[PDB]
Amino acid sequence: TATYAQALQSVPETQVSQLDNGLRVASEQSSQPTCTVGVWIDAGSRYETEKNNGAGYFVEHLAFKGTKNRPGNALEKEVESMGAHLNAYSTREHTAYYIKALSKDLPKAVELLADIVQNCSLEDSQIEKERDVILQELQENDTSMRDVVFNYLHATAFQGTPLAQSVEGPSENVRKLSRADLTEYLSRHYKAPRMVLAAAGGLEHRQLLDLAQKHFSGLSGTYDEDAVPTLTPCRFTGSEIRHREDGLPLAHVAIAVEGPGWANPDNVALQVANAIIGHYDCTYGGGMHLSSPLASVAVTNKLCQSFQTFNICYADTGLLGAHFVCDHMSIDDMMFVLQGQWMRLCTSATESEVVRGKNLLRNALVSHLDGTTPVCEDIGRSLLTYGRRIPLAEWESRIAEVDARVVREVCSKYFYDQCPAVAGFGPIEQLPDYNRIRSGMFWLRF
Amino acid sequence: VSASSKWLEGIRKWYYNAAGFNKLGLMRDDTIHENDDVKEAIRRLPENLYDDRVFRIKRALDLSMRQQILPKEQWTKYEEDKFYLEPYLKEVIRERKEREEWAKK
Amino acid sequence: MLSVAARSGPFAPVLSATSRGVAGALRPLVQAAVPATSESPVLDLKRSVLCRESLRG
Amino acid sequence: MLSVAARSGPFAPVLSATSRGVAGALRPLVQAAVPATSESPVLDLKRSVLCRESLRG
Amino acid sequence: VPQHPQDLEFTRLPNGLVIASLENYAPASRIGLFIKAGSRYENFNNLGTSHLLRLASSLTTKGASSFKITRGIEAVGGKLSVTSTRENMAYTVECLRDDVDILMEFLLNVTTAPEFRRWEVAALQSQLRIDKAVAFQNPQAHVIENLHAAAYRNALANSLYCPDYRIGKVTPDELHDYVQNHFTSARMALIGLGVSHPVLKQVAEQFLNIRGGLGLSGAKAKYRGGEIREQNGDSLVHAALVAESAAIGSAEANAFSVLQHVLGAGPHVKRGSNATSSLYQAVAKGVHQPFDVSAFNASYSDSGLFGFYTISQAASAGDVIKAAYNQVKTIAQGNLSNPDVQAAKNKLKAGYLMSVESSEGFLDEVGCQALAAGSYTPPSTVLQQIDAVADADVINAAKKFVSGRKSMAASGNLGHTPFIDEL
Amino acid sequence: GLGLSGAKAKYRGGEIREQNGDSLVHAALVAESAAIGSAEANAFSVLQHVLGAGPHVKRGSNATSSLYQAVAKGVHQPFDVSAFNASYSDSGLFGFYTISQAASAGDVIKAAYNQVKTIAQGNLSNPDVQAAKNKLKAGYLMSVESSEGFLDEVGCQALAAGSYTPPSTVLQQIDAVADADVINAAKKFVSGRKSMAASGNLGHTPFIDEL
Repeated sequence: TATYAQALQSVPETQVSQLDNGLRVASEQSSQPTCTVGVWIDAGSRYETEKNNGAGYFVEHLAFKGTKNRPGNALEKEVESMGAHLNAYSTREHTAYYIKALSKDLPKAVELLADIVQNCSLEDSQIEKERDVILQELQENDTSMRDVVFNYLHATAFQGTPLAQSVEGPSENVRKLSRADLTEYLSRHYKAPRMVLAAAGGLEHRQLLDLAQKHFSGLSGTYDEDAVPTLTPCRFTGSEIRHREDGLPLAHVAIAVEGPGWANPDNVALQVANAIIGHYDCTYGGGMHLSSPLASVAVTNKLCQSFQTFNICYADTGLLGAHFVCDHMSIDDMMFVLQGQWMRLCTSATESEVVRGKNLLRNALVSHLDGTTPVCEDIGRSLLTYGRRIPLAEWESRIAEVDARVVREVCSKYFYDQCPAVAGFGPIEQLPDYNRIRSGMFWLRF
Repeated sequence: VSASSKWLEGIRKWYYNAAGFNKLGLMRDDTIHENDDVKEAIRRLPENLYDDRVFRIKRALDLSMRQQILPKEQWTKYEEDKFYLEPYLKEVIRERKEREEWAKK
Repeated sequence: MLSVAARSGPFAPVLSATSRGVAGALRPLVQAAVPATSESPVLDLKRSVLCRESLRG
Repeated sequence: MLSVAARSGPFAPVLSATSRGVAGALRPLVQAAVPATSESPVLDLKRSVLCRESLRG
Repeated sequence: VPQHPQDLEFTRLPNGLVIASLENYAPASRIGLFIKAGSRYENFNNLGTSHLLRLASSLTTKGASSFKITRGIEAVGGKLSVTSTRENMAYTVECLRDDVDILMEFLLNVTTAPEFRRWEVAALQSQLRIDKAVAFQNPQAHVIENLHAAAYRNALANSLYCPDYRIGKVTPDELHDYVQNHFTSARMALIGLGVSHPVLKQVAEQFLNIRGGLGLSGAKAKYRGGEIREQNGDSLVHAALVAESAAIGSAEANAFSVLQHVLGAGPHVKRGSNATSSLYQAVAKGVHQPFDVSAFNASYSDSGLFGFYTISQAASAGDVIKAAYNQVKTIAQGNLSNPDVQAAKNKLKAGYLMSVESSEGFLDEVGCQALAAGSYTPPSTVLQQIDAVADADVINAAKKFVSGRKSMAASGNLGHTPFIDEL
Repeated sequence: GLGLSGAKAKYRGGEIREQNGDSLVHAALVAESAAIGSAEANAFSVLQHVLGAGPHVKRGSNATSSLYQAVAKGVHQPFDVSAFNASYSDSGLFGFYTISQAASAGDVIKAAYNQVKTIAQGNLSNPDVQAAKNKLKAGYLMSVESSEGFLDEVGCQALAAGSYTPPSTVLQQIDAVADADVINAAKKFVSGRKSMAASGNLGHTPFIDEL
């Protein structure tokens, strides 16, 4: 009808607002009878500093741990008895906390949110016990080894360097957890002005401001003092390591090359580029007909057991690229695939795919916009990073503006002659040297 | 393999009485020079067929070494020859015409 | 007036080639995540999961 | 006054290296040989049986 | 404002085909086809041919080249998957509305145009073994799914995989037959979301004629209740103990849903004691370690059972599962609050809410409307029917559950577990 | 050493149920018997002989048993049923190992149970009893016998006997054969929870609840 762009306009308009702190409250008022009530708990995975290690993960384990205004089982009473939703999704600089609710219920959890906002307590009982549930639950709770895979891509292939810094921090710290980390560094960290007032569902933004004043008001008012540095650019690790395992039965392999992060204007087409990249699913069938030529040969050659373009994020940089799975063989040709495909990419552009992955980002484009919570958090990081929202026709504009000249060129601009991430898991011998694999980082195809 | 085709396919019938194939009792389809298309073409061949062409082929080798041929009676029945692959083959002709097609696309 | 779906955490598979497979079907079973030593794996003869495509306006 | 054995056609294995394995144990099950199309196999990914050593004075 | 927002048009084709165009002015494209071809219609003549076909959409098609088909599918780059359910198999296309016709054509092709090529099929075989691999894979695909395989018992457990003994044996005869035997206007449900009821009617008309379904709900699928007993050696034991519920559409069905909520299930807010249920709160008071119990719904129109999926380490299985039954007994005591009942209606009714909800879990939930509802007894009427919540039948129901032969399901060694005869 | 005989090894009786896809079905339906050394043990051995087992002379109708003669009258195709002895000192069961194509499994196995019922009728001859003692007692004979199946039989003495209650005394104890307890026994077998065992698909077979 009014076409995908005039559908994009025909897709209704979200709105946003700024509460008086300078407080941020944005609204998507919908027909959602329930709603995702984001009280968007903005404490993320990377937001923290060196000796601050773990305090946000602890805080996560501390997030629902119980409080004063609502005790723990009481939080479970208003909340759980309400049958409501809470999450904590922690990211570089920010995070969120959902509330699924009757839009009717809209005030209640807002109230809850506020004490969440405030009354979260460090209880020398809990701090002994729930923090024996933190000391324990956390302490051994670590070991996720796809987080030694995908967060080998994050906790390894993303380095831990002050900017590369990992999430969970030390087990030494796990011993060393402090109220100074919580008594202090919760307060010494948690700072409302950055917190996000996040509105998703059927809703009244006027009422939003209202209840804001009612409960949510009086938050960032106490804020600032010291310690707010910026990101001094540097190099992330730039390496590889095999956790050297005969015990790794089959490679969970991977790779990535810049993934989104918050900032850069480029990633737009890089998105599209990553589209051209694409993720070759093991469970996916149809390899004979597979689109990613890589994927194709991978079928024909039976050339690997997985690859999935995976975008690793930091404002202006990252790595977006394939997971992978393979036996004693693939990796070599894989890069011959991958980098070569990249090489192929860096050269070979044909508008066809450009349009294809354009439609990819279109469908997908829904699938983020489409969905209540995806739209929700989408707002959350949308202003968090952006402070704006790429409108349907704005994102469909630079999107609409998509240019395959910038594919060849801009491709060369970001992509060419670099050393992004590659991490297998397991007996990596097919990993050539940086003097080979990253000699493969260079192209003698020309 | 009959008179026009016993002159012409009677390069395969009377003149493969001369050029041997059908009087050797060969399989028409089997005469296609092996190619990739031919290759996977056969890969898709029918089973009972596969046996058939097998016995044919081997035998051909057999008299070949023997440098003999079957009874001219035993020499193959003219015309009267299923085009074995040609449905399957020609199908593949469309196939590689298809891989070839969207390929062109 | 004809109904198939929703009770959260059982299995009635959903799979494709373009996509991957899964079954989230009616009934529970998802509650197990609690304990300490929360561990979790990767790297040996396995499958994993979780993909999707979602973007923007 | 201590008894283990004999009821013919069940299984309580007997095996060795020098020898091969078998179980002929107490209870039946051996009666199946009757029908026409009495067929029987060899030649594909299997084991077979039946050896022994017996001679003379 | 839309011209007053379009009410989804429910209809049945005069031919006896389910003719559903839900007018959606929404920007995207959502295309359902609900198929009686879900596992119910399945038959012991075959095995996993639905697991198969579930893979075999990609198969060589009549009049459509799975590679060329792959070129159109691959071309628009949209969402097309038929869905594997006990009730249905659902051909789904969510995409830009433009290609819909092509999609529709593809749809029309996808549904109506199998070639079932011997060669192709033979190839397809192995990818199944791969599939079953995924199926059983991980504590989700294993302890949940293979211990669905080790949970699911009856012809519903007729697998999203196939049988091992059946492995590799599929027949193209079984293909053209199977659909010819199974696929039918009896299985025909077409559901538009985003399109012209007129246009969907257009292709629908010039295209879709079919017929031909079949018989019955099961053995009473043989009611062994009782154990599907599995020696596992699961390390931490995975055992799940099966109560029962009620049939789809049964009067008490909703009530069963109550009892579900009564014992409840996974929380909407994470990281909690599971404070909410005698199955949980009294697993809380009751149980000190990893545990889970919950009620299914295996809803035939004919019958139903809501078990308890269970999770715990071996040592307490007698302890827990007995306590389970104990709490069950305790629960069946009829002791209940009113705020139990109402706040329940909040919890579970909200169940119907998010359960109904949003653009994907619209297409999966309001697409379990755009497939799986059939009308709105609205959150008005169905939550009126939900407001028709009544407690006592949950008491007499507590007896009813106490009253039957239900199942136990075993993953592990029972050395600490009960065998349910020794119960 | 150490302790105990089992769960009563958990008496599920009932099916060990196996989907096979066996082509020609292999199903075996389990009656029960008695414990090792039990007074009635020998009697169980009788009942065994009563239904009998594989013949000493090959190629025969299996003319000898209501399980067999009335599998003969009963059954027209490949079939087998026989009684085990799972002899704990503590407990025991003698099933019927069964063999037949799927189609008749309900037919046969039911007939099986039917014949079992028929058998449990207590109808028996005296020559049934005596000529039995010939057949099975001879069972103890070749069962006891010769240099290998000495070492395996008289070596089930040279291991597995422990004394000779001789073919004198044990075949006196065998001569202590008494029929009636095979009647009340016929009831006893009829009286328990026993097992069924499944190799195939039951589409023609009984599930023993539907029994």
